[PDB]
Amino acid sequence: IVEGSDAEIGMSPWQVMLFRKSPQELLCGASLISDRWVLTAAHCLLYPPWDKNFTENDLLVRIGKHSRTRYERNIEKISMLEKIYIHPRYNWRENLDRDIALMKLKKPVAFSDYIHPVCLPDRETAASLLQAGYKGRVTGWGNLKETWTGQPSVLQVVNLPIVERPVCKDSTRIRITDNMFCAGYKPDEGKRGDACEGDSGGPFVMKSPFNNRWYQMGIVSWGEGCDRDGKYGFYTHVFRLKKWIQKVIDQFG
Amino acid sequence: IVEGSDAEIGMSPWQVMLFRKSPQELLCGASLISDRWVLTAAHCLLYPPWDKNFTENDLLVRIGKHSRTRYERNIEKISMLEKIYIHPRYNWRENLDRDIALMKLKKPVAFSDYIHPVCLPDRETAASLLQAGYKGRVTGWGNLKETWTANKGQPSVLQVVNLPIVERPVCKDSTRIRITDNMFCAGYKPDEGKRGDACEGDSGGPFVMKSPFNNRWYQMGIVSWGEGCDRDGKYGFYTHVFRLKKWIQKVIDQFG
Amino acid sequence: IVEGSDAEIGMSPWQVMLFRKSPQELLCGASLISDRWVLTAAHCLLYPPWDKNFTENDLLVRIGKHSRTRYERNIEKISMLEKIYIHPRYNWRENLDRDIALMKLKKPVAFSDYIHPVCLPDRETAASLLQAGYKGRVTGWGNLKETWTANQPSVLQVVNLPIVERPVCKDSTRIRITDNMFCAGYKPDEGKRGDACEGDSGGPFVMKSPFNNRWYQMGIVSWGEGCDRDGKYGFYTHVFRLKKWIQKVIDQFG
Amino acid sequence: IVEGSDAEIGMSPWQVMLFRKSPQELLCGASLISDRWVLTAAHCLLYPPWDKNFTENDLLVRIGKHSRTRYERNIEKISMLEKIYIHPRYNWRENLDRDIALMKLKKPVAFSDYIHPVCLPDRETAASLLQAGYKGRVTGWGNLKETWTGQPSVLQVVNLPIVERPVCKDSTRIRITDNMFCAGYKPDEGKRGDACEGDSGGPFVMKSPFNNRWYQMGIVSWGEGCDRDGKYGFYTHVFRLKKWIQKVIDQFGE
Amino acid sequence: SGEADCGLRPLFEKKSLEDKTERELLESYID
Amino acid sequence: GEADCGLRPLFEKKSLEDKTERELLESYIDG
Amino acid sequence: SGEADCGLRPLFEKKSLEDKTERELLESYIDG
Amino acid sequence: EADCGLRPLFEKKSLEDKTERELLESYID
Ligand SMILES: *[C@H]1O[C@H](CO)[C@@H](O[C@@H]2O[C@H](CO)[C@@H](O[C@@H]3O[C@H](CO[C@H]4O[C@H](CO)[C@@H](O)[C@H](O)[C@@H]4O)[C@@H](O)[C@H](O[C@H]4O[C@H](CO)[C@@H](O)[C@H](O)[C@@H]4O)[C@@H]3O)[C@H](O)[C@H]2NC(C)=O)[C@H](O)[C@H]1NC(C)=O
Ligand SMILES: *C[C@@](*)(O)[C@H](CCCNC(N)=[NH2+])NC(=O)[C@@H]1CCCN1C(=O)[C@H](N)Cc1ccccc1
Ligand SMILES: *C[C@@](*)(O)[C@H](CCCNC(N)=[NH2+])NC(=O)[C@@H]1CCCN1C(=O)[C@H](N)Cc1ccccc1
Ligand SMILES: *C[C@@](*)(O)[C@H](CCCNC(N)=[NH2+])NC(=O)[C@@H]1CCCN1C(=O)[C@H](N)Cc1ccccc1
Ligand SMILES: *C[C@@](*)(O)[C@H](CCCNC(N)=[NH2+])NC(=O)[C@@H]1CCCN1C(=O)[C@H](N)Cc1ccccc1
Ligand SMILES: *[C@H]1O[C@H](CO)[C@@H](O[C@@H]2O[C@H](CO)[C@@H](O)[C@H](O)[C@H]2NC(C)=O)[C@H](O)[C@H]1NC(C)=O
Ligand SMILES: *[C@H]1O[C@H](CO)[C@@H](O[C@H]2O[C@H](CO)[C@@H](O)[C@H](O)[C@H]2NC(C)=O)[C@H](O)[C@H]1NC(C)=O
Ligand SMILES: *[C@H]1O[C@H](CO)[C@@H](O[C@H]2O[C@H](CO)[C@@H](O)[C@H](O)[C@H]2NC(C)=O)[C@H](O)[C@H]1NC(C)=O
Ligand code: NA
Ligand code: NA
Ligand code: NA
Ligand code: NA
Repeated sequence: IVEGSDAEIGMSPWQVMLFRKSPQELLCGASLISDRWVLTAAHCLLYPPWDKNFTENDLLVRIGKHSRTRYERNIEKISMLEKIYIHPRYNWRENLDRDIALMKLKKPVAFSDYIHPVCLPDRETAASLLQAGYKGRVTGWGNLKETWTGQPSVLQVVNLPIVERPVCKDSTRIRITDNMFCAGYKPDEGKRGDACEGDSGGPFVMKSPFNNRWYQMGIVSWGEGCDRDGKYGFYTHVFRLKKWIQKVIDQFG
Repeated sequence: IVEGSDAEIGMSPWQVMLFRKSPQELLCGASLISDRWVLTAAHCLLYPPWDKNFTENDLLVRIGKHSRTRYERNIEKISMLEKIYIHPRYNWRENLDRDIALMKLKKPVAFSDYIHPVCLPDRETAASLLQAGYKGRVTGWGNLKETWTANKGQPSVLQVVNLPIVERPVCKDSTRIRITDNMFCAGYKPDEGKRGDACEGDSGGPFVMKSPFNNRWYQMGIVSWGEGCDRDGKYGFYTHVFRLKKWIQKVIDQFG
Repeated sequence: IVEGSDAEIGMSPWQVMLFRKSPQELLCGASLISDRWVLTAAHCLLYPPWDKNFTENDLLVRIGKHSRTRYERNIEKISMLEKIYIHPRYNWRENLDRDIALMKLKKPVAFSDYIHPVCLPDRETAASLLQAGYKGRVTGWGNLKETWTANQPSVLQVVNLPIVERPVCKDSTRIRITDNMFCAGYKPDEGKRGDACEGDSGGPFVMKSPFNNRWYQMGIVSWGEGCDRDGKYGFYTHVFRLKKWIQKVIDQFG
Repeated sequence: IVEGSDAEIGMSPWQVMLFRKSPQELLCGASLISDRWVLTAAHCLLYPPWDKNFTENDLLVRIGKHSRTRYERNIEKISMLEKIYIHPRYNWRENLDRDIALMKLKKPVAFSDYIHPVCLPDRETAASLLQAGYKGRVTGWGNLKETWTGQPSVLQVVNLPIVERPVCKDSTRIRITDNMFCAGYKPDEGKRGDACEGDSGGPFVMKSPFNNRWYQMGIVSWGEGCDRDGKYGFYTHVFRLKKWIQKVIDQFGE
Repeated sequence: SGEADCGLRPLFEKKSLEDKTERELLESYID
Repeated sequence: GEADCGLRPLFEKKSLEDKTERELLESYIDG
Repeated sequence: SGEADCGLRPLFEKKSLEDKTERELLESYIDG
Repeated sequence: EADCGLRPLFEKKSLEDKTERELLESYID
């Protein structure tokens, strides 16, 4: 997260960390949507161009964490992955279209004051909240700034506004699709902020002013550099892919 | 319905008749999916090429009927339409893609031995039932034979016929009209011997299948179109209900 | 031939009529592929299910004909059969697979403006012409309409028909089809009609190469179910597929 | 070649050697069937199980040779490969069915007293020569005996009899097909001999007592061990695959 | 409302009676 | 958990606002 | 025997004359 | 070619190789 700040304790109880067993490495972010299911970005698990193709046994998730590195007793929990489900139409070859994947935990995690699921948007929530100018919140332990050569001690958070599709489209040469949306401040707005490498899979959430609940509207997916004037972070459109999410959970619950 | 037979009493309790007030005329079939909602084909309500564009007050529906003509005391019911909802992407200018519409009744209808709703398919039901060779049942008071008159061979009582779903490649090659995944076709092939088909007047009627898993009837399709009726090498086309279920659910939830 | 038309004079000079001597009867069509060889369907000569099992001397062929019955002086010719050669794997017991036979004439026939051999396709010609949608031409003096009596046109009939996709041919019938066959005819949604019919078997399905301007016999009328029915197609013996056999016979007994 | 002998000069003018450029290696045998085409076994070029998949530029062929490695005056020639054609249905996964491939030379080779093409069998030749007991001749620079731990200096030659299919089938657990035949002496016939690793692609020829010409009836394909009692060498059935050979040559000859 | 009880006909499934042709559909679901 | 989703134990469930959630609300008001 | 001149009709191809429907066959060989 | 199978140093000069007769004898049943 670039230009964000330290999260408060329990501020994002649905936050999940995706780790590679060997060699030890924090791969991406993710979110808890039920006691047995975790949502993340498909590329975190599968991206041939970088020779990445993880299997269930190569990874582990950590839930309930605040401080990225330094252990937290009687709070954090770890889980094994029973099965990975990557969208059948995930386009890693071109633009990361449908950059989404679900991970079924081997055993149900217990909810606590630090571990709690986020809501998936319904028809009405998507209609009422997915509008340009409306701000969402992105969280993660990813890079603090565009890097080509550090990493956060505690979870970072940043609020960013959704951007008009025409502006998202004209801001990059990559072919964008309806399965994604972009967010961030425009050059003239003055304020800054963006997700960065390492934050993928993390949630883009919005709090409904109608029922006071938090809804995950996006999944950190990609960008070009981080927090560059003129560029905007792109996120997987969760509501548009909800039919798939529900299908997987119902069929393999 | 061509080459079908008389329905048994209460055999299709979800059957609904769509009538035009003036001049009096039976327009199409339709189905009851709840005490307040009726499903039909969009073209029954809107089809500019036939100078058709009905408003809620131009029509009425009759429920619980067996005979096509006579009144059935203490059995049949009539309802007024509160509102018509035609699929926003219904393609009347081309191939009738998304030929579906919903009609909300002004007052809820009471169920009985003759009036009862049919189920709408869920993901698994559709996967288990929508397969080539599997037969569904079509019902209606439409033409008994291919008719070219603007006026005919109308049935005395509700007709019924069972027909097998056909492979998409076969359906596509049977017509020059562009088909879509929002439709499916059914009927016997020239080399299967048996006959049967829906026909003009039957649109909006349901294509139902009985689940061998839970013993319930599910409406998998809506009579939508064809070219002639019961001709060899030709098949009846139906609106794919499951494929358009997200729309159906959205309408009912938003305007229930 | 159903829904066809009268052929023009000399339009099909390789056309041959196969006749039963006694009792007099036109059995099938056939084609001239050289001055001594005639090609036809094997079932015209051998089909036990119909109690048919002819010997060379039971039949005769007439060549150069236009009218089905009238004599045509200084034009038509008759030939005797020296020997019949039926494909060794002709399946009359099941689906008529390899419905092909050759007949060697006792004496060579002289070509004229009305008598001339058709070409047999080579691998290249077959690849270029045997494609779905491409039309061929069928000719014969067989039934003008589907007929159910146990026992025809005044002049040779002709009809052009498009070759049909194998999957479509396969799904149009419950009879087991093989690669030694191909079907042709218009689909229900194409409007036009036309078909071969009983009595036309052995007749040729020809195509004119747009590459060398020559006519090639790609098929032999073999079978069908009814005649010119919607969703039904005529089936033909695949000549190129069986050309190795044809050449083998002509080479060994020519 | 096991239990064979030194070939006479010019005794097998259609003999061809298939070499790997780097690392330098004599891969297989092959045969000259025209000034531009060479016949060999598919597995010599493609055999995934041993991680073998050669492209045209990885190889070269040597023609007109007698002494494996002692350069021969203005006798031997070298040719580059323009294109490799492996049978599309070559079964390397199971039994080497249709173990055949053609190689087109970049430039035509000039014939001489030491370089001359062998004939491919015709229908009648195959019928007359392909009979159990009839002997054919096999040639090659392969192993002189089954080896699991040497190779000839001059081309080796051995005459072996064709064996009845029933005996070929019962001699091995490997599923055999009509696209192959086996040859060799039976346990009590006394004489011995067989092809061996390195001999693949080499020809199995027979001299027609009808026209005095040598015909290549087979291609050294496989075996289990070399010259073991009870086992027989297997060869690709050339005549059965001649339709394919002719198609390739006609389609890509010139 | 009227869904939890959908697809079960009062004069047939509800009184354990089969209509005259429904078995034809069942037999078609067996390949 | 699903019917209780999106309600944080340490915030919404204790009637406490986090430090920046107000920013999101204000952005939802067109102006 | 009759092969070198096969398929060329004396009253048509040989006289540079077309029969009434052969054009139909040609047109069918052009896809589209 | 029409000249296939005839060896310049043998069939072409009416000469037999040392073992070809073995093949011939095997062709006689
Ligand atoms: C990276 O991710 C994984 C590997 O890290 C790759 O996906 C696997 O790829 C293998 C082959 O590379 C797949 O195995 C193949 O499965 C086919 C389907 O049969 C399945 O049957 C059941 C499914 O219920 C399974 O038990 C069974 O294992 C199979 O998955 C088989 O038909 C294949 O058989 C053989 O085919 C030919 C034989 O002609 C051989 O050449 C092949 O080598 C193969 O052995 C084979 O078994 C496996 O199913 C894949 N699994 C997953 C997770 O998808 C990805 O491809 C790679 N990511 C990318 C796309 O880059
Ligand atoms: C996997 C995630 O950690 C990471 C997040 C980047 C977020 N960036 C901004 N500005 N908010 N995503 C990636 O690294 C993805 C996966 C493959 C490469 N990639 C990129 O974002 C590239 N920088 C651009 C791109 C390349 C190919 C296809 C799509 C996008
Ligand atoms: C409105 C319905 O009564 C009727 C049902 C026909 C069912 N036929 C068979 N064979 N099962 N449908 C129609 O009449 C529709 C509406 C518009 C015209 N139409 C047709 O079926 C035409 N025959 C074909 C057609 C025209 C335009 C667009 C699509 C199809
Ligand atoms: C012998 C030929 O005159 C005749 C041609 C029919 C062509 N029909 C169409 N539609 N183009 N053939 C036959 O009559 C053959 C021989 C045996 C019966 N038969 C049939 O076509 C049957 N109608 C079908 C059949 C039965 C058994 C095996 C194969 C096909
Ligand atoms: C490539 C050729 O040099 C060689 C010739 C062997 C001839 N043997 C006798 N007894 N005349 N062929 C092979 O080595 C082939 C190719 C793959 C392995 N192989 C074998 O013969 C195995 N020994 C047996 C076999 C294994 C798999 C499939 C078929 C045969
Ligand atoms: C037929 O349906 C209506 C008539 O009831 C047509 O449009 C209505 O009338 C005017 C058209 O200019 C609009 O201002 C109304 O809003 C329309 N009514 C509504 C709300 O649907 C309509 O154009 C016709 N349909 C078609 C496509 O021919
Ligand atoms: C019909 O064709 C001939 C009749 O001439 C049959 O040929 C055989 O007839 C006898 C019955 O089997 C045999 O004893 C003869 O040897 C043989 N005739 C010949 C070939 O000279 C033939 O079987 C019949 N065809 C079928 C199968 O119906
Ligand atoms: C080995 O030979 C070549 C070596 O690459 C292989 O050829 C293919 O290589 C790629 C793998 O599928 C394809 O992208 C190429 O199009 C294809 N090359 C062509 C045009 O032939 C070949 O598949 C390999 N053979 C085997 C069975 O291992
Ligand atoms: Na920016
Ligand atoms: Na029909
Ligand atoms: Na037809
Ligand atoms: Na041996």
